[PDB]
Amino acid sequence: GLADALTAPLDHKDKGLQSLTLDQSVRKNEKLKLAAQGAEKTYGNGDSLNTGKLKNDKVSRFDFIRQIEVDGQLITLESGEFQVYKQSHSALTAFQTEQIQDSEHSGKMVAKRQFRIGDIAGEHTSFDKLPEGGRATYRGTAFGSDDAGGKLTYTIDFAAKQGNGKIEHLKSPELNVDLAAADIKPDGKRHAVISGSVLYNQAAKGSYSLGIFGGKAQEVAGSAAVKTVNGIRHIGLAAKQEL
Amino acid sequence: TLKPCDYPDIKHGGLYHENMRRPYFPVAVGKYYSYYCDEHFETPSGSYWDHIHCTQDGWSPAVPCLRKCYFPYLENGYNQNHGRKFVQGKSIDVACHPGYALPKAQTTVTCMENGWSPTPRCI
Repeated sequence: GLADALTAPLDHKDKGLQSLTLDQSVRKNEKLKLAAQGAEKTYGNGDSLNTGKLKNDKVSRFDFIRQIEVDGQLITLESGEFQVYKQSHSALTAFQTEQIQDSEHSGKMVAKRQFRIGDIAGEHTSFDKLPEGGRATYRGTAFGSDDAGGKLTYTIDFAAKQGNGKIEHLKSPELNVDLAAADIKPDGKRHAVISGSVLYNQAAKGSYSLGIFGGKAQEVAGSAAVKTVNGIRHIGLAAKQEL
Repeated sequence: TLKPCDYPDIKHGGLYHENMRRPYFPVAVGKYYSYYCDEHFETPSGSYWDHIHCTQDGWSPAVPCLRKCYFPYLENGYNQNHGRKFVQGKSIDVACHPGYALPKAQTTVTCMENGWSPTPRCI
């Protein structure tokens, strides 16, 4: 239900995650206009996105237009597909660009394809409220440009406050990376966060960032950056425990 | 031994996922992070976002966010450069209509960090 997400307001009866604050998806004085199934809505840095109407453990797809006010007029910067991955206590956004503004002329749109991770939000797990011991296994999706079929496996030893994972089944082989052993550290607001190295053929290709979401640390959500023969590639990460 | 990189103070921009990245600084040489540029500012590649790299000499690019000036429409001037984009430091001449001129006998404008200097206007 893509149209309801843009038109219908916030309702507590809808499946979680109900709301998502668009911060890293929309810059301060820029506008992001989303359109799907005849519906249309504009945002808004700090504006809420009704994720509640969207289906869980799936990629929700919308058409996007990114604009900026130049001389009191909204000029298009980039356009393409806006992706939203929903889970119970977490959710994340991604952008697949199809058209961008010409380097030399504003108002002239050129065909360029860039994939980037937007926001990673939800009900953050407190570092001070994490389980004192035990091992948790997280299973979910890893998704890049033109591929949402990747399968993510992540493991957290709560006694050691350390995590390790793996990405599999992505079409691009260089993206099926290992999420190296990394320490869970407290955030500025004291949220449980994990950041470590990304490896392909036991060589460092980038970094990964994850946030622990849910009261009982039910989920993990974040992203990874991988160096490939054709450039730096971004992977959206989201996994959950057994319900 | 190589000097690690402390948190990058990206002027006129910042790092994406700041909350998750900040507790792990200083970072080793070779580490790279996706960053953004604020309104009117661009990355050396011409986008609003790119990647900053921790090298032997420090953060690369050294100037991650450069100013981008969009040439305005001149009400009483020639509009050959109307809507053209210019990187920070580049200079362009302002051709005004007969009887009109840039205030205080000026003809050339330059893209600064603040924007166009002086303001491109005819009379």
